[PDB]
Amino acid sequence: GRKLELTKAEDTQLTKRVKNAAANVLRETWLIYKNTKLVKKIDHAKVRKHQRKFLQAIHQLRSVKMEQRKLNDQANTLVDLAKTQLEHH
Amino acid sequence: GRKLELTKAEDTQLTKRVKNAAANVLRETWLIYKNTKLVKKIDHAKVRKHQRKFLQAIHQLRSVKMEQRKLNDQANTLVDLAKTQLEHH
Amino acid sequence: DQLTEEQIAEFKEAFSLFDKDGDGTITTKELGTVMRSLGQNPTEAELQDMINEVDADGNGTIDFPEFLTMMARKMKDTDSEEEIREAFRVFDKDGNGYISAAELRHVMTNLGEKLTDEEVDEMIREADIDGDGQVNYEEFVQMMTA
Amino acid sequence: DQLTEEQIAEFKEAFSLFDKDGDGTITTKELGTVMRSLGQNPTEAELQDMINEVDADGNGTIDFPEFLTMMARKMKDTDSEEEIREAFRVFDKDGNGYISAAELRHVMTNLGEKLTDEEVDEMIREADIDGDGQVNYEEFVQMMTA
Ligand SMILES: [Ca+2]
Ligand SMILES: [Ca+2]
Ligand SMILES: [Ca+2]
Ligand SMILES: [Ca+2]
Repeated sequence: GRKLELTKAEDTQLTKRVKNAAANVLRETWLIYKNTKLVKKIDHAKVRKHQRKFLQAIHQLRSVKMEQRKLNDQANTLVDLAKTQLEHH
Repeated sequence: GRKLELTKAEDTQLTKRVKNAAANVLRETWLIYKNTKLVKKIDHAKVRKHQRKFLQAIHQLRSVKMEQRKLNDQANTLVDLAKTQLEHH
Repeated sequence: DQLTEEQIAEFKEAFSLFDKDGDGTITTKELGTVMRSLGQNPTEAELQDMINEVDADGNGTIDFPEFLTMMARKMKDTDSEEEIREAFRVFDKDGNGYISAAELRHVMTNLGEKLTDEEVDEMIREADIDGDGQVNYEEFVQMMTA
Repeated sequence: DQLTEEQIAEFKEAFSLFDKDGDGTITTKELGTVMRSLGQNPTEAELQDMINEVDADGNGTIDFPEFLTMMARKMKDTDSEEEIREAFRVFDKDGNGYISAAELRHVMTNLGEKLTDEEVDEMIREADIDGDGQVNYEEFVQMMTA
């Protein structure tokens, strides 16, 4: 039987979170790049502002990913419990 | 300056969850092993019971680990925001 | 993503583990109860998401054929050696790859659901390969998962 | 785990980002407000855990010297190339490594905080190296992170 083996691993709201956060990663990556590499004169207040927005977007995508890993393990928990019924007779 | 870089990654209740869940991983690993490899006659009801307990313990440890990753990224979010103040002048 | 006859039958028994009132459907409420009985704590939104992933007709609950699809997509299993070794590591106080027989008894008779001091005797008889009163838990776990 | 003078000073400014009422301490409530302003949603227990990790005197709040220790332990940074590439990948509809100039404008002028169609023009001028109306986003991200 399955002995000690377990299910092998690996939403609308979460998806919405993703497109908006990912667009802002693009936005802020571009604006940091522009303001640090494409200007004659670096405006540090501007860079700070876009660094805050950049980290917020990146960390939002991390949060989504972590939640999907959590959801996936919850689903695998349900499947593992179901699979205990495969142990017969 | 730091440009697009971010903080490099990698509780009492959570710890308590860990020792109890880890002890039960040991418990149920042993009891599944015994009942599937060390008996003359496999009792499948017994194996099923310990498989349920085994998956519950393993998944409890996964939950703790995921929560620690979440906590760690939250802390790294705070540090990243703080580090925007390093962008001067 | 294909299932046999006897497995479809055994999964019907499984469905009853979830469908507590036997009304033919699993609700978020029933799923919450089961998940908590396993020592997890899914939020309302997480319960709804688990139902939604396999809720093919969008009626908000899981029926038996939906339940079989969740299964068919994840029949694959994998060995648990490393995760089990990590669980033993929790009790390796000095990080040296060993847990003494004394310390194993102390863990197993006090923590979690527990083993009796006698069940502990059978476990240590198997685990202490060298008869040195010490358990190389990497090796013991490799044996049990072979 | 060592910090310079000017960094200690800049981190005092940082402390003010968190200590909203300027009373010299960061509470779970203040941390919640800041974390949510960043689009996160830590639970009560998570807010308490973040305070507890660095709450050396156990009074339930973070003071400035505690705040500096959290920092000292994590001054190390790492490049974000892969995470940024993954964010572009979200918009790579056909999974071919490209996003067209038209599709980039459509994303950037509708989604998130947005760029103006004009800011989009500057971004595409840089991104479309070959002048083919297509953005190899792996390459563009490698350029920006070099
Ligand atoms: Ca029901
Ligand atoms: Ca349904
Ligand atoms: Ca305050
Ligand atoms: Ca304190």
